[PDB]
Amino acid sequence: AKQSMKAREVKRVALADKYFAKRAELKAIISDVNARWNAVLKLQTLPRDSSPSRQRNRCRQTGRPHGFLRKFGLSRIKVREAAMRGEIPGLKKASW
Amino acid sequence: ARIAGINIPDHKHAVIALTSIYGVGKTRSKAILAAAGIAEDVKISELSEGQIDTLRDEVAKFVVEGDLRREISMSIKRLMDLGCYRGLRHRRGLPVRGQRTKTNARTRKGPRKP
Amino acid sequence: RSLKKGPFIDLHLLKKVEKAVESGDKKPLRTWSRRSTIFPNMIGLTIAVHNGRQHVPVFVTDEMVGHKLGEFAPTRTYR
Amino acid sequence: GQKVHPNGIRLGIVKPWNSTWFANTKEFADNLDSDFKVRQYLTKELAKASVSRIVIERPAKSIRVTIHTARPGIVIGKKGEDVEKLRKVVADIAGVPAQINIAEVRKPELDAKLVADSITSQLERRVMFRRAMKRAVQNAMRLGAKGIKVEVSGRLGGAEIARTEWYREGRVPLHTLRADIDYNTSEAHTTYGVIGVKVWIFKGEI
Amino acid sequence: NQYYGTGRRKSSAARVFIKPGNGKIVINQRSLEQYFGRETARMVVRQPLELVDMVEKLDLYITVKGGGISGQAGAIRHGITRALMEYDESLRSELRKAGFVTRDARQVERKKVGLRKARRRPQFSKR
Amino acid sequence: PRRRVIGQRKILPDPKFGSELLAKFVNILMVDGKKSTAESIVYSALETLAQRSGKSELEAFEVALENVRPTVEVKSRRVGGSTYQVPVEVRPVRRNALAMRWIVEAARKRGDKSMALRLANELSDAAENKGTAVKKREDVHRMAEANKAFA
Amino acid sequence: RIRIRLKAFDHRLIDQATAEIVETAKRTGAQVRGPIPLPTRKERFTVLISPHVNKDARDQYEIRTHLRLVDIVEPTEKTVDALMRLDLAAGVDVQISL
RNA sequence: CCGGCCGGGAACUCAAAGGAGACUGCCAGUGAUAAACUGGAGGAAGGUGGGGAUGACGUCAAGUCAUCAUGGCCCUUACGACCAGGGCUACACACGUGCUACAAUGGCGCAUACAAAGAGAAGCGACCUCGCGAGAGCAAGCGGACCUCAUAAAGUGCGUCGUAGUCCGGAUUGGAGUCUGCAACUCGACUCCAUGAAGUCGGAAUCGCUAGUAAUCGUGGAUCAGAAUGCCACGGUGAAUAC
Repeated sequence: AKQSMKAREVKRVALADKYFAKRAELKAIISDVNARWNAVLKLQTLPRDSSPSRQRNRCRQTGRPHGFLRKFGLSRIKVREAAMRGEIPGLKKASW
Repeated sequence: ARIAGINIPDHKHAVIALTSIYGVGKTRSKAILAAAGIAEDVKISELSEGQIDTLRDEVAKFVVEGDLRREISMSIKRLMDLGCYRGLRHRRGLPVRGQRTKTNARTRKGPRKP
Repeated sequence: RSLKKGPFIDLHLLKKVEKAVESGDKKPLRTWSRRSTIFPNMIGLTIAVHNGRQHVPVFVTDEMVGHKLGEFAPTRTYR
Repeated sequence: GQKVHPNGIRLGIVKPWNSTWFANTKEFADNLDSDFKVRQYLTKELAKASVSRIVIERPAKSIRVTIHTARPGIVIGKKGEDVEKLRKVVADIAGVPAQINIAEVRKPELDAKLVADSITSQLERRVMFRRAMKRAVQNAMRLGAKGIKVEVSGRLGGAEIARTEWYREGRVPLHTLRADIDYNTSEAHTTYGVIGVKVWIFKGEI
Repeated sequence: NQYYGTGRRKSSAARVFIKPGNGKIVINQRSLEQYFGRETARMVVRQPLELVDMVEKLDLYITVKGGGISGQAGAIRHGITRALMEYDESLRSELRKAGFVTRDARQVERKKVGLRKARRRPQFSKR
Repeated sequence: PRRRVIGQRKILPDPKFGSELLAKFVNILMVDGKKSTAESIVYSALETLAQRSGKSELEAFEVALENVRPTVEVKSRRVGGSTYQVPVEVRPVRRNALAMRWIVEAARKRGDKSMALRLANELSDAAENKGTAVKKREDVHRMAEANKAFA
Repeated sequence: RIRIRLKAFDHRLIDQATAEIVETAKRTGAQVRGPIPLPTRKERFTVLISPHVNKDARDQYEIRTHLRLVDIVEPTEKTVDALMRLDLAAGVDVQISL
């Protein structure tokens, strides 16, 4: 789904684990009941795609944004296709 | 029974007849009767006069009828004279708090025209 | 509303407001940053706020202060 | 559009899974996508080799890919340089130390992947479809094969409307769940577009 | 001595123990009128004991879990009738005839796709 | 009912009086699957009915319900391309089923305080057959009496 | 003492594997409790089956994870030497935590 | 230490694997002595036991070129790409599907009982302290029949309200906040105080349901940083009626 969008997604992940989880430290530790200075609330001139709330969780194969399933990492369409062929282990039809 | 204004409520439990005062609901009324040391389920009949003006003395400590109506009106006028979104929105007569006007804005907008 | 800790403005708008009050209110400011809570030092400036297509000038009065910028720049034109 | 995939409704009954690793939720998607990459690669790079199945299993941080193919000699080659090349690149893809095996599919005209790939190859060599289908049904019924149905579809012979024209011989009991129905499907990218080839092969009743 | 019945009913399970004795009923270390005997139809745990009577016949220590009020109660009824192997297969003529040894195998039907609940189909517009 | 002739399921009798008749009456009264509430209403209302009339419980109920049972009812045919309202004889199970439905419905119509008073006053108004459910029975019997010409 | 907790998607495969670990352990060492079964986790997935509109057509699927617990009591050196490097299972996750 | 709490017991619930079981098998009657039907016994279940999965050849040149793949056509300093702000949330209106109501079979306050199914590591997050509350602080335990989400609610027992637009109903609006997130103005969710519309059972018409069903009551999950009255599941109470 539009190559550009998948490339954009990889950009957001790479910035997400470059800056944040290392300087997202700020928003967890210094924005707190400690002193204060306005400074670390203004030290969010980090490139806005380091934010991990900007990944979409696209389908791993087709990049489809909607219908994602976090367990399999795929959209519902590729979950069904692969589920029926037998590449998803353990998964089968359900009836109860 | 003429408490907090021209408000005269009576023949009803004191937690609920106090709710007739514009600016006290159930919570604030429990606060008035607890602060004045009055049981919650006595009427205004069967309640003494010194007891009544202890309720007057307690209801005087919150912003009620006139002061509250002009405080609310003052807030809305400040918004409509700012010309913010909440003021233009408040001014046209359309829902303020980001609700749906495509359909079902009907309290705020009034019964349907043609 | 929001935020027990700090209000919000962008750092570029912080610097443009500091330089705007230091060297006097000369010109309206191009601001895209509608995210931004009006500060009391911003009183008297003319800050044009982007409404999707146009920067509309907002003259800051004293009672603008507990508000975002974009409240004074409507985005949809309804007739 | 209305029939269930006849492999998927038999997954616990008679048919096995082509992936037989266990994994928790942390690495289920990663193992699964790594399987898409090794089947994608290993399907593209053995297009001439007539490959039927590729079965992945992961015993303790190592992949074990089994290539069910009809021509094992062309997969292995003159002393098996091609196999060690393939496990080198599968070890590159999956990131684990790779093993690789080759299972010889004898009777290749009873395997639906090989039949659909056959008919697809013939359709993209511009032969008429009735020969491809009809020959496939005849030579598949010739060796065992208690039933077979083939079904091509879509703009057949370069038309401007799309037909199907399926054939079948013998018994293909598709609602019976203990039926060993070997079903598979290919696509023929011709100069008129895609032609879909499905083939069901009924082998036995349990 | 000590006589057991398994006795389940819509997601309940009532262990029913019987010794011969008085007419007391002990359910989860609690009396009958205190467990659900403040509520609807405590009679149904007493229905198997009106086919030949319990007046001072047998003390029963019962322990039920899972289910609701009526589920637990029906589970105890089935549990006592399964636990009337105290007397022989005599009782299970007449106890069969009241419809008490039947495990009532009505369970909640599953919700099905495209239906709001088990059979209530969502309403369909014009035609 | 197109094909399937049916059985019927057996209701448990009333836990105070052992009456399956009155058990079906608390099922007719019950709303939203709340049976405890409905049997509380029936026990209160029939208890004040037994106290008021002084007879007994379920013979005061059986008299008050005996005055509202329909004899025959109208029923549509659509046989000869016409709408006929033929009179037809009511089956006994349907007879007292209609009796209870009319008592309960008329008791929901009344304007007293509690449901036990609405239904106790409705059964008391049906004991000397002057209530609303008896007007429903006389209405049904005027329809089947006017249209007697179809049998 | 030594709990070995096995998980797999196929119940024939897990009770084969745990039968092998039981007879291995109590053959070499001693005091194996037994394959206690520990409820199956059924994870259900309800996907839309069509590539466009059509909500009401859905496909329901499940993955059943089976556990077994063994709980070998005696810490013989022979049973921990003989218990390692001997699984011959492919779709089983073992946990050999003490 | 009165709590399965401990030693212990493996009976029981239960867990999960393997078996048995239900086939008109037996009996009576009716029937071409046939198929079968009606009734009866035994049995947990009786006649495809209940439910699901399973959807024939084809129909609608039905839906999807926007999941993907793809023939041809078309743009290829642009119909491609990057960015910020906006919009998809607009509102004289009309329709669909739902939720909450109009109350006393109820509202509110106090006490108290009984579930099933699930999810959880960049996660679920006890206990304890602070806050009226949403929540905050320190922080165990748990990759999990062990810990957490997590108190089921209708129910029941007391008291009150008393047929009032009312102690119904909660929309709307003002103020004060909490959390998530670079960021809640357009345009979140939740909390507290205040406000307290419309609505008193719905015109023509129309819909769903045959038994653990409808109705009604809660709980969970997927997507998800945060956002469900929707969707998918789970149990509690539990009908009426079918000539």
